[PDB]
Order: sequence, then C-alpha cells, then structure tokens
Amino acid sequence: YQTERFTKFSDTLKEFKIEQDPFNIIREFRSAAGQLALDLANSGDESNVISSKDWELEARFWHLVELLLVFRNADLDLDEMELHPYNSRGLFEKKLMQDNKQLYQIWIVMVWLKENTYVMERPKNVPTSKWLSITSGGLKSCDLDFPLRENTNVLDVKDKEEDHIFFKYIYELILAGAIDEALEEAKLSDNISICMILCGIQEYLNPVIDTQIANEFNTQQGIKKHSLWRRTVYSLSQQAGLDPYERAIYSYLSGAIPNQEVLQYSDWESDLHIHLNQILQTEIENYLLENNQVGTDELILPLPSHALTVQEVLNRVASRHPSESEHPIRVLMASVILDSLPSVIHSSVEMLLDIIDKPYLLRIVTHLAICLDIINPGSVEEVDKSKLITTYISLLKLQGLYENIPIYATFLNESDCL
Amino acid sequence: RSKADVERYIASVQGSTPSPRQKSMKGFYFAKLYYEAKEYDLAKKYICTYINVQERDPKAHRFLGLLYELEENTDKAVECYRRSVELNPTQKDLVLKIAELLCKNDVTDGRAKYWLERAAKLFPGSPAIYKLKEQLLDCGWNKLFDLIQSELYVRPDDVHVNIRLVEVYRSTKRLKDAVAHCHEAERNIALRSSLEWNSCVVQTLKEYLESLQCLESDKSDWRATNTDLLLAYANLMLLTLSTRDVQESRELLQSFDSALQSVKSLGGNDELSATFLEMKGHFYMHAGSLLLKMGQHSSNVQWRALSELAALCYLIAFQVPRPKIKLIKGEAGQNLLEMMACDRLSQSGHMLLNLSRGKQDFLKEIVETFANKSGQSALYDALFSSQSPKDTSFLGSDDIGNIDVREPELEDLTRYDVGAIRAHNGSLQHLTWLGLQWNSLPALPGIRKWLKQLFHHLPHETSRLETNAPESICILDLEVFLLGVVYTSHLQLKEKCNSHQPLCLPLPVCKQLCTERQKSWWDAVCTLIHRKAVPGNVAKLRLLVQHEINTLRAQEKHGLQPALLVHWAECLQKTGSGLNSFYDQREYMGRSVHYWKKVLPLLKIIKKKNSIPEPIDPLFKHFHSVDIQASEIVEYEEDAHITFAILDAVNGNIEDAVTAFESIKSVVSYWNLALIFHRKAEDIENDALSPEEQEECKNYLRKTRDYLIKIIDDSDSNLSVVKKLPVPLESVKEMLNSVMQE
Amino acid sequence: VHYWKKVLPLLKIIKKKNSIPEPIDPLFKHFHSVDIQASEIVEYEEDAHITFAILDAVNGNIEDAVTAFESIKSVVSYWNLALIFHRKAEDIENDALSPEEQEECKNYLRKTRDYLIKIIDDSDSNLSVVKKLPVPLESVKEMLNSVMQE
Amino acid sequence: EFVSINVFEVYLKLVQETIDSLISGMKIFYVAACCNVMSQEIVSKILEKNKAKLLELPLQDLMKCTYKI
Repeated sequence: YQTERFTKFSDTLKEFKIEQDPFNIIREFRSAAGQLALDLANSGDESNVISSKDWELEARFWHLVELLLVFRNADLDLDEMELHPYNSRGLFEKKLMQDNKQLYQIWIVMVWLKENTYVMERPKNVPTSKWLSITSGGLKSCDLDFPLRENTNVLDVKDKEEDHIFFKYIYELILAGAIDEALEEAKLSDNISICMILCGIQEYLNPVIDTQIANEFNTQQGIKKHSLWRRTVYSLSQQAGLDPYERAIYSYLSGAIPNQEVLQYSDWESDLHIHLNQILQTEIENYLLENNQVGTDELILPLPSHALTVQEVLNRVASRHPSESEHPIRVLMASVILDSLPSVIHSSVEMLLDIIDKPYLLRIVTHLAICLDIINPGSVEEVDKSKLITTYISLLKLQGLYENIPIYATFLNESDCL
Repeated sequence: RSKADVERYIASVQGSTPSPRQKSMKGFYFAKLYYEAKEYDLAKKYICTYINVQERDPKAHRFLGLLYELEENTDKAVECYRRSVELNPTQKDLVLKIAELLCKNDVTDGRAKYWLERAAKLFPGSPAIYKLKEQLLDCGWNKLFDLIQSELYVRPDDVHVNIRLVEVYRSTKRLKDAVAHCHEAERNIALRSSLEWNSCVVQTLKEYLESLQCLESDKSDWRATNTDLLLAYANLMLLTLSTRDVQESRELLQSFDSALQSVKSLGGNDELSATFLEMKGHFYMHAGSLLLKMGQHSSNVQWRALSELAALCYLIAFQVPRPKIKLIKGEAGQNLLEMMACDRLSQSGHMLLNLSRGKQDFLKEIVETFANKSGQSALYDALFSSQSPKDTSFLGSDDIGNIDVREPELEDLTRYDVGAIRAHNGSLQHLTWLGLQWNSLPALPGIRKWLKQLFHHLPHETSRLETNAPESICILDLEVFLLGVVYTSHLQLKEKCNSHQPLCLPLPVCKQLCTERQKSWWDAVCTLIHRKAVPGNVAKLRLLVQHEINTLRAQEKHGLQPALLVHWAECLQKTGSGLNSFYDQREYMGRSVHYWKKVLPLLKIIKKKNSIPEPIDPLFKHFHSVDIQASEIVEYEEDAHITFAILDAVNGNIEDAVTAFESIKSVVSYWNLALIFHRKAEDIENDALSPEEQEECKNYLRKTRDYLIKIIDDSDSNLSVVKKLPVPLESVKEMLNSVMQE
Repeated sequence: VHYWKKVLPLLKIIKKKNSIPEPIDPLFKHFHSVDIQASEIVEYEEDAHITFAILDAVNGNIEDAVTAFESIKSVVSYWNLALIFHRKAEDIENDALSPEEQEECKNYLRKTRDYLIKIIDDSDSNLSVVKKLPVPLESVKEMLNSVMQE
Repeated sequence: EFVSINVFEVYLKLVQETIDSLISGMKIFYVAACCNVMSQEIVSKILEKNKAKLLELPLQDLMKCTYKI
C-alpha cells in the first residue's frame, strides 16, 4: 500500500482549506512523515532502511519548522522585565532569554537537537555501591578525588570499567536533555558527589528577592558563585586521569568542547549541538559581565569570551561533516535555522531549469512553500509556487493520483489550465 | 506646554538624579519634549548628549536623524539613520529613507545606487522604488524611455508607470503613440479600474483630437480612438462618483454629456455606434447615482423628488438594449463591451427595484409623471446650471421614447450580475454590494456561480483539508467567506442606521462595507490565484490568506458567532440540497454538517441560558442583534438533524436517513424521502427479477407519489411552506408528472 | 494500592522526561540501572489501574471494578472478572427466587465459563501469558471443571 | 572569493561604525601591524570629528589620547 504517502500530505491540506492554526498543517506533516518512517523501518528490504531514515529526517525537519515558525510568527509581544542590581543572576539570565530573540532561537534549536538524540538503554547489573577497590583494600579515602591525589593505580580495573559505563550513560543522557534522569541515575547508582556536580547547573534565584518568579519557586535555589562553579568544572574537565566521558560531561557543563576521544564520535547533530551550547554559555556569561552581576574573585581562569554566530558554527560543523551536511533535507534544516528559507526554495526551484533524482525533495519543498505562504502570505514568490506545484502535480499524474489534484490547484488562477 | 514647562522639568530630574551619567541618560527624554515645544537647536543638543552615553540605541540615533531631517542637513541626517540601521536591521523603513535621501542629494557616488538596490529587495516593486529609480536617472530622453519600458515589462499593472509612458510620449509630441498605448491598455482590466489612469486617458485622447497630427494623418482611425474616450469617461465616472466629492462628480458629467452630443451626429453601424449605445445607458445610470448622492445629504422633499428623478435615470439605462456584440472587430473588445452591459443592467436593476419597493407600482407613477418632456428640463435643472447652452448638451436633446416602465425580472437580473462580476475586478466591495442587494429579495444569488466566473478551475473542496495552507483554498472557503462578509456587513449597517434606506444606497456612493481585514484577505487570495502577486510578497500574501483559513473552516480559535455558523450551515444545506450532481451535493452537505457539528455544543450551553466565551479580535464582528435565543434552539437542532440525515442518505446510510427523516414531519423531509424512495423504485422497476420483489419495488414508487402530493397539498394551502421547499414548486410538480406516468 | 498511589505522581513527571528529586542518605540505595523509562510508564499505569480495580472489587465497588477490568483486555483481568462473576451466580443460583432473576443469575455463570476458557485458550498458545496468570494454570482449570458441572 | 573584521575595516576605509570599531579592536587584540591599524583608525576618527556619540566612539598612543581628553 505504502505508495499512499502523497494522500496523507494531500489529506492534511484538504482538512485545512475546508474548516474555513495553519501550524497544524506542518504538525501533521511531521506526524505523517513519522508514521511513514515507522512503516519502511519495521519489516523491510534493506533498501528500505535508507528511505526510512530519509523519512525520520523528513519528520525532524517538519518539527524544527514548527518550533521555529511558531516562535517567530506567533510572536505577539509581551511585557518587558524590569530588573534591579540587587536581583539574582537567575533573573538576568531569564531577562536575556526574553529580550534577545536571536539567542532564544538558539535555545529552541538546541531543544530540538536534544529531542532527537539517541540514548543507550539503562545499564543493567549495576553494582550495589561505588568503587566496591574497597574490597581489595587500598582506598585510604573513599572520595572521588583520592586516585587523583595520587596515582590512578589505586582504582581496580573493574571499577574503572564501571565508572566508564556510568559516565558514558550520564553523558548520553545530558546530551539528550535528560537532566532529571541523570540526577536520578547519579543518586541511585551511589554517585552522590557527581549528582551534586550536576546540581551546579542552575543559576541562583530567590523567590523572595526575585519577586517576578515567586510563582515558579517557593524556595531559593541554584548556586550564587556560578562563574566560579563554571571555572571549577572546566578545570576539572581538563584534568586527565579522569574517564573521557566524565571529562566530556564537565566540558559540556562549562560551555566547552569535549575532548577528542569523545568528540570524534559525534555527528552533525551532536557536534552542532555542542557548539550552540558553547555560543549560548558564552553569550550568557557576557550578558552577566555587561551588567556587573559577576564578581571579580570568581574569574579564576580564562574561558573564551567571543561567541560564534550561528552562521559560522553551521559553516564549521558543515566542513567537519561534509557528507551529512550535504544531505538535502539537512540543508533545509540549516536553511530554516538561518531563516534563509524562501532563499533556498527559489534556489532548488532553479535546480529544475540532481533534485529530480531524490523523491522526497520535490514534494517537501512544495508542501513547505504552501505552508509558508499560508502562514506568511507573500513568503515565497508567486512564480516559485507556480513552478513547484506544476512539477509536483505532473508527478501526481505519473503516479496516477489525479483524484487529489484540485486541492493543490487552490493557489493560482493558473489552475484554470487544468 | 511652553518653554517654562520643559525647562522647569530640568530642575525636576536634576533634583532626583544628579550624577553626570544619569543626567546625560535623561537627554533623550529631555529632548523628547523639546521636539514637541518647537526647539530644534536645543532638542538637538539634548539628544546628542544622551547619544554620548547611549551610543548603541537605534531609537535615539534615528530621532536625531529625523531631527536633522527637519534641519534639512542631508549629510548629517543620513549618517544618523545609518547608525540606527546598522544597530538594528529590522528597520526597513530606514533603508528606504537612506536610499530615498541618497538619490535626492547626489547620485555621483555609487553608495546611492547600493542603498537603492537594498531598498528594492526590502519593498519588492513598491510604488516608491520606481520613483527612486527615476530620481537616480534624473541627474537622455531615450534613456528615460528604456527605463519605463523595462519597468513596464515586469510591472504592466502599475498605474503610475503606464501614466509616465503616456507623458513621455506626450513630451516628444508623438501623441499617436500615446493614444496607441492608451488604446491597447484600455484592455487591461486593472488599469481600467484606476481613477488616475482613466483621467490620463481622457486627456491624452482629447489632446490628440485637437492635435495637428490627428487631422493630417487620416480620418479612418479617428472613430476608433473616439470610442475609447467614451469608454474612459464611463470608467472615470464610476470612480469619480465613489471617491470624489459632490462638486467634482457633477463636473465630470458635463464632459461626458459634451462628448455624447459631439458623437451622436456621426452615427453609423460600427463599434463606435455600438459603444455610444451602451455608454448612453451608463450616462443616465451614473447620472441617477449622482442624483441620489445629492439628495442623501439634502432634505426629504428634495430626496423624494431627486429619487423620483433618479428612478427615471436608472429606468432609461435599464431599457437600453444589450449592445450589438458581434459588430466589434475583436474578441477582447466585444467581451468587454458586453461585460459593461451586464454591469449597467445589474446596478441599475437593483436600484430600480429598491426604489420601487418603497411604494406600490411606484415605477408607473415615475414614468407617467416625469417621462413628459417637462421632466427632461427638470432633470437638466437639478443636475446642471441652466446657464450652459442647452442645445449641445446630450441630456437635453435625447429622444425619451416609450419608456418600458416594466420592473425587472429576478432571473434576468441574476444573469446580469453573474456576467458583471468581472466588471469591477471582483472587488469585495462589488460582491458585498450585490450580496446585500439580494439580501432583501426572495430569490438568492448564485454566489457559487460568481466565484466560478472569477477563479476558474478552483476546486469546490480541496482534498488536503487537513492543513490550512492556502494552496488548499476552495470555492467553498470563498463562498463561506462572502456569506460572512455580507452577514457581517448587513449587521454593521443595521447598527449604524439605528443610531441615525441601507438597501437604497447605490454602489459608488456607499463607503467600504467590509472590514479592511476582510478586504485585505480577498485582495490577497485574488492576487495569488490570478497569478498577479509579487515573488517577494508571495510569502507575505500566502501567510495573510493562511491566517484566516482556520476561521472559514471553523477550526482552532474561530472568530465565529454561533448565529453566523448556523447561517453558514443552513445556507449551504439548502444551496447543496438544490444541486443536481452528487459530487456537489456531497461537498456542500458535508461542510453544512461540519458547521452544524461545531454549533450544537454552543447551542446546548445556550439552551440552558449560559454565557458564550466571547472572541479575541474576531474576523466576523459579533452582534447581540442576532444572538441566538432559546426560542429558536429546538428548531436548529431539528433543522440540523435534517442536514445530518441528508448526508447519511448521500453516503449510503439510507436506513438511518429514512428513520430520521420520517421522525420529523417537515416539507423538506418529504422531498428527501420522496427523492430516495423514487431511486429505489426506478432502478429495480423494469429488469427481469423476482415477481415478489417487483411488487415491493412498485410499492416504493407508490410512496414517492404520496409524498410529492403531500408537498403540493401543503404547499398550495400556505405560503410559508412554499418558501421552505428545498427545490422550486414547479420542479416538485415536474417530477410528479413523470412519477405517475411511470 | 498505597505504594501505587505514591508512584504515579513520580511516573507522570518521569512520563514527560523530567528529573526526579534525588534522596538524602536513602535507606534503599538508588540505581540508574533500573531507573524507570517512558517505554514502561504506560504499562505501570495500566498494571496499577488493575490493582485499583481489584481493591474496588474487594471493597464492594463491583460496578467500577468491572467497568475498569473490562476496559483492558488482560489475562489477569479475566481471572478477576471471572472470579467476581462466579460469586454473583453461585449465591443466587439455587434458592427460591424470581424466575426472571434466576435466568439473569445463570447468565453470569455463563460469563464465568467464557472468561476461564479465554484464559486457557490464550494460556496454552503463548508462554509469556502463562507467567502473567495471577494464579496457577491448573488452579484456573480446577475452577472451570466445577464451573461447568454447576 | 566570498577575516570579517578586516573586511569591515576596509569597507569603512573605502567609505554600523561602532560595530566596525569593535571588530577592529578585536582584530588588534588577536602585534605591530595591529597597532598601526589602530593608529590609522584613530587618525580617521580625528579627521571625521574635524557630542555623546563622539564620546561613545572614543571609548605615544596614550599621549595622543591624553591630548585629546
């Protein structure tokens, strides 16, 4: 049956033109692609695993589109936040994310990135308790820093192997946004001190002082000397004789770029995520410095102060992952991220004048163009709509689905000619 | 305020914040009030100091640039805008300004060219963009001509640019080319609707008539150009009456009448003669519309006398026969002429009626009293000043012979409207007017046919109804839209006159009858469909349409009052229930059921006398004038249950449809019961098949006969039931004749 | 039911992929080895709803228990549905009483038979279901023998 | 061909201003050539000057700055 696909997308358009909000179209496009992603994936010829991934990718694209256009377009402007110098850093961070839409967009994108991150299954047969080295005798101190104070030869091999299992799992969870799960794992796996480390992630708020969040909070929380925390963690991240995943974790937390042993396995998404995290971290800490909410004592160490632009991060990550970068829906992903989107529409339009070779593309661009001009009348050049629908329609003909051509017609007087 | 009010506030904040930094950070808010007190050498230094501490504020920098603009210091003003623009790129209007100022001061530097390119991509093909393109060139005749031509290639519908082409032709005194383009451009439907273009058309033609070149060249094409002048006059008259004031409209009439008098003498049997015929009608129609405009503002005694006078004018117009279309050289020309004919009969038609509904056979009196030549002098009197020579005025010399004095037939009126939908480029003004004119009549207009005449091959319903992307726009969406526009418009005008007839206003005189929101949508979807949008503005137009789709389909956060939904539901049921084909029946019934399914939850809350959650900036204004009452709830629930049954029948659930239809003894349920009982009989009626089954088959045909008879019996007895018929009475009788002969 | 009522608030926060507040010197060591995942949440909510229904049945809210049991087609819900349908039949089955009521009483015993048969049919087919039985398989068959001889 | 800071500086020389300034300062931070470029920018600013905005823009080289103040 699967050669139903176009129906689903077409179907969604029917429902929209007929209850005369348009963001639902895309939401459905997403779900549609995802549903199809499942079909080709389950039981299939190993020629299908490929086009299955191109559907999952499809789906992620629709999601990213929804998220960003929702934020950008459903922008109806709220009330400005008035801080005082007595206010906590927590509030200033919030203010920053409110006022600077460019940067919040980075947040949105990171959220999307996390959403679609793979995490291993929870490690089984985890041991009763930590470094259980203790049994061999030779841990004179039971604290994480003991084998750092003096040769790592202290820790049993099996203990290191388990610490590896743990820190890797925690790392995957952190990259996926699963911070609560990471704290649960830390707690329950007898890694209290690491847990505690994960608690430093929050900026300080006090509901009593920072009135404008006396709703979200009933109790002070987060840590006041955060610039310190951050250097402390970063330095910890640079100290070798720690497991590469642990160092990786601290790198991510300090707004830094994890060690080579770990980073070598990160893909376009993972890598891009890492570097947006860096942009973000740097930008916040700079925002705080420009408002004298950082205390000089805490500038223990040099961290880089110069934030990249999303443009440049993308360019670098691209050159670091050319194969992946060049994949045609991931180009759209980037195009959406930079807003250069009608830009790319008109572009792939002129590539019809090695876009015909891949099937999803011509469809996707067309439905995207439709969505765009629905949500933002004017968005895509009238001509480009004409050209796109023209060509896709002729494929509806080549597929023998003339049945559902009128729906796509509802965008030109050129429709007359059908 | 004064000088004291602002300079005394100096000591107000000086005593609240005395440090230099905060003293200078208040400079912008100090300068905020000196700009209001007309102090520009002072306001300049106040803002300039705030700029000394707040050097990254795009607002302050622009404010100084706007202040240097009042000082006319271009070099200083431009630089200020630049800083605000480089700080904040979203300030598009400043990119135009910079480009606007750079081209006005000096073009020698390429910087003025650069900023003009950006200004173009921020405002695709805006009216100002070309203006700047011409300014930059100014700093030679052949050079200007090429710009306009290259500009007209991609922008043929721009009023200003085409005007400039005529002006360039006129500057080189090659007027023959000026009219030539003027003639070939009178085929453009958009330009024909432009007031300023038609004004240019009237002049460039007259100039050619008097021009030495017109006589020397030949007297063969003289008639051809002369036709366009009359056409231009008609279009110009339609527009001047609506926008311009009483004085200007009347003045245009005199030029029109002079032209008519100068043309009638030649006569003949060609396009010019045929044009004179149709334009003659327009003259009176517009003259009648012109008459009614004056009386509206005036007293009652003048109103009746003027409306009496106008009624005669519209009558004269309506009488004028359909022009001889075959007699024109080309297909475009003849189709145009006919289009205007339909417009004349339609507009004058509804006016004739709305004025005749005031009294009984009011029309007869109008003719019997003012058809007398005495009326011709009373018409010339009220319209014009008697001082002008009454000999060369067409109005005073026309032979008013045998006025038909026959009120118009609705069926004829419908085909006039449908044929004239494209008369005024389908402006929502045009349709909302017609829709309102039919709001008082017993027969309803073929809106679905109007839309088919406008957006050809636009599907009735789009397959991809799931999303609101505006590529899925359907004639139903539009039909659903116009219904609300008219239902909304009527209520708004009803409220207006209540505070202070609404039907009686002619089309030009009345103002915008729809909300600018609604008008913006229609203009957008129109430009989009007809493929006259702008590659840059495509995405904006597309979204503008998308915004309203979810309301036309009663989806998330629809700004729809329950009464308007019900009106949509029933208006589509009865619209669909009268259609012949199944495809159309299904669609219209589907949408009707859809809207019904959205209302009933509201009606149930309203049924227990609770409050409806009012909307947020609705698309169709709410009104308590038509708020649903409990007295009418049970009826809608019943009328809806019919609409459900009808769709069940069309889908195949005959058992449940009949079970429902039979439950309510309604005239409409008979026509449905009958129509579906007849089908079960006719198919099985003549093929070889079990005899017992044949008897059961005949039995259904017997039920059909009975239900049709119940319709006619109850129909002839009461008039209210005649109006409830889902199809015409004669159509019901038509079936019965065939039913019994079977 | 008590412990269930304490977990479900946690599962709901875990259902939306948030963080659980870790403990202070817990009595039973926490482990990420068995940290609950979204893949298993809907199951627990279901398995808990059974435990709710079972207690409702034991307390007397048969109407709500059956309404819940029937909602989920689980092997365990059969044994509960069957066990409670059998009791409504057995008590009313032999005393002098309205004949119409007697027919309704027998009707329940008919449902008992059917649910026990569904248990054995699904049980013999698959081993995973055999382990889900709330009581031993031979015990289910034991009742059925007596159910039908009644 | 199309570092960015240098391009901004070049564009300014051929001729927002504050952004170009910040870019140039960053480039200078990233030695003799940088100082030369800084001196050139200072000279250009001095030429342009020949109040609050001016003060904002401002915010041997030390001696020059002192003479300016």
